[PDB]
Amino acid sequence: SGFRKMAFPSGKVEGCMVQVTCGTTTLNGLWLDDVVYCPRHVICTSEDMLNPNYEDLLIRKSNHNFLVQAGNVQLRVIGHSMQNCVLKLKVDTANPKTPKYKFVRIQPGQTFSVLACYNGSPSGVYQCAMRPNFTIKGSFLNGSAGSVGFNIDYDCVSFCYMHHMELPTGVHAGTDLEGNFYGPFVDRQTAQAAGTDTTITVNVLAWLYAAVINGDRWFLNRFTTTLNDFNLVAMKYNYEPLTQDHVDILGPLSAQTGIAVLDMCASLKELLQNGMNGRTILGSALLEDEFTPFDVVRQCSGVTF
Amino acid sequence: SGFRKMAFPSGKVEGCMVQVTCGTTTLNGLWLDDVVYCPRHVICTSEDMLNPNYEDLLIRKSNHNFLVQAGNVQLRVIGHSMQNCVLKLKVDTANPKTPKYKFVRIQPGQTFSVLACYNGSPSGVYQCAMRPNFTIKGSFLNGSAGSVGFNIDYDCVSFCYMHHMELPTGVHAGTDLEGNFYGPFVDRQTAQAAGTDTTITVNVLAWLYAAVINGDRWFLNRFTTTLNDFNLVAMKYNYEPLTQDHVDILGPLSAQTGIAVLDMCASLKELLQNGMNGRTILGSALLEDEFTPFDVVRQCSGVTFQ
Amino acid sequence: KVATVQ
Repeated sequence: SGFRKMAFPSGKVEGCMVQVTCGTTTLNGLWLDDVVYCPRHVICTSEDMLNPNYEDLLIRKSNHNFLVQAGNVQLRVIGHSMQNCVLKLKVDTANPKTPKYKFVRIQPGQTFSVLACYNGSPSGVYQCAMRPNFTIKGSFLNGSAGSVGFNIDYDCVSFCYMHHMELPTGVHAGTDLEGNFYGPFVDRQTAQAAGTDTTITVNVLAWLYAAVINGDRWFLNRFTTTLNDFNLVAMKYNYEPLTQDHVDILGPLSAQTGIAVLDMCASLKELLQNGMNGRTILGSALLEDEFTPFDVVRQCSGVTF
Repeated sequence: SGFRKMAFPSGKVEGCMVQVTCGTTTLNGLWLDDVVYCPRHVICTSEDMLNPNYEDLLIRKSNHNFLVQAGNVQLRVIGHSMQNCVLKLKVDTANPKTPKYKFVRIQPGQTFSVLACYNGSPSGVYQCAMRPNFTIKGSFLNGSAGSVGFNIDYDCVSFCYMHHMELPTGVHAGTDLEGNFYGPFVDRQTAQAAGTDTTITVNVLAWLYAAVINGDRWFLNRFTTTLNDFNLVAMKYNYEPLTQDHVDILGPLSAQTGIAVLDMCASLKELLQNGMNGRTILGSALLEDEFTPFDVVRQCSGVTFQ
Repeated sequence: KVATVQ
């Protein structure tokens, strides 16, 4: 019993974290096989950030200008190219600790674990969610660029995020491992703004199922509802439109608990209107939405890696 | 910027997790050097748990009765013995992935990272605080016993908690790594229950400073108070009492923010007596109490002007 | 306020 914001075991990723230095600027890199992935603004300085011409700035760089340190062992850079907003440093040694790994681009609403690194040394791990506006409510200080986000399946690490920037509102923006930003942001120190952020409805529903699974049940009712009678209230409280796809993805949890999706939906409707009125759910007076349906099954069934 | 519950990277611990099976019971063990540590009730049957006599049950077991597995590779057990509620199984191989480590016994209010495991393989990692009633509000299922809690300072792991059992309210109990339980609990099937739980005052205060550093400052009032005064008030609200060591540990946050420890204590008063009025703090409608001051200082790196 | 590359 119990339900916590659980992050993936980070052991496989820690062995891939290296440091990447370029003049005065240090950040983090990801060492997989004989390539080190890192954000391209490592070639920038603290005065080349308003509107940096990355093409030109890279031209003036050679292999030797990239200091790549795995621990205190320097890695020889034998190549370098730029793919979107990320930099690929070809090194002469394949990482012995390379895990089984893929690159994926997640969708808004999906979650992943962030391994926050500084100077190439992992310092903390936490679970985050790709918010609908394509930002993340992370915890990042200067030097955290190159920190990666990831999921695990069996023994295959799926890297889905590399950290680049902090937006003016304190939220964070980054890329997939191909260098394509999530959302419309760019790696320049300009005034960019995140769109309006909704709540991830399908994730809150999964969270309630995890509540029921754990014995929190003051919120269930006998009333049920339709999908469209529900979305009318959803679109009223800045909630994502629930689709049949979402109802389907919640199938395995409805079956496990016995509560139909639409009944738990109605329970959410009154929680949205009347509220919690003092009582908590899984230790929270707010409706958590950073748990996917698979996030609940993994935690509640003890899936291991 | 941004503030998040953060666990320590679990890699150093993952390399120490193993699986220990005795008869029909399997749980997790910690493989340090040539010793595997695990909760002693692995040697118990369901019937034994009503009133277990661990000395007797252990003497009846041979080294061969303990199957210890690092993944699928079996570790030959060459000696076994008991230290309070923990079993120590000597094996023929030292763990090549043993990190620099220490066993520490932590105090209520202090936080640590739990690597929840099943069959010696990890499921996830999260951040916990020893509650004042000597329980933890974790996420544990059958087979999770033997999972450990830890902190990482430098490259040294400070093992503080090994998991044992779940109390009837859904909270969890366990021992330090020398086998001594946290709290009044024992590892037998008896009517056991955790005491009334108090709120970790020093952690809520650190959380309030954190809220200030991140922009959220509505709750800041223009009053101050004394320590003995605030303590009497926190007592009516089942808040822990604040010691002078607590005010010293909050010093760095006080100087960083310019807000005195006793001024925040007065803000905390207004919140306890009048509530939040539908207002959030760091995206929470409750006073979080599982962030230590040290946790805040690590995620908020502000300047102290002098 | 402007974005900060970290």
